[PDB]
Amino acid sequence: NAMANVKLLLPYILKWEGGFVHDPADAGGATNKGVTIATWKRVGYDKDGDGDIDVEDLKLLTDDDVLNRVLKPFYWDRWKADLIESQKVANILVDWVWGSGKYGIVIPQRILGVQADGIVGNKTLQAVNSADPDELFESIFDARREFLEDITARSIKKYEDSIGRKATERELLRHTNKRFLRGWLNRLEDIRKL
Repeated sequence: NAMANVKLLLPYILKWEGGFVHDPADAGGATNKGVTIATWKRVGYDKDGDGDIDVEDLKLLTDDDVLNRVLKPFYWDRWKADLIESQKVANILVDWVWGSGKYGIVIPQRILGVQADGIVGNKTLQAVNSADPDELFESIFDARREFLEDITARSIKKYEDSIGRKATERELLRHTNKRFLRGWLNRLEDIRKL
């Protein structure tokens, strides 16, 4: 009867939004900044029903403030993830909403065969927990790959339609979601490893 725990998702969110790593204490404990794949409200995000939580820069808050004031109330609890019994299922659903907003509810609702109304009610939660956790995680993972590829293909199409010709690779990396796709997919793959 173990429930998913938001605390286990937090390090993953912080890792990729911040790009920080810390030296251990006896080396001086320096915070070092490197590869960053920040997705908060950035990945084809639909803000409808998100509560309008914003901060100037997540990197300037404590871990506890990110957890208690942003991630748990507005994202984790939006999936009622305290009632999701599979940690990995909760992780991948909540992270989808973190990056993409309402899409991270409505697409899973379609996968689950429940009304895709963007509200996680009892029927949606029942469907999540009734599913085999491994099967459901993989189906969500398939759909998240599909989503990232789809918003990238559409971004490329919009741009090429606008310029009236095929874009160069340089143009696509400057002007479209192709810029972000590698990082988005790599960050997604990393969620399997929690």
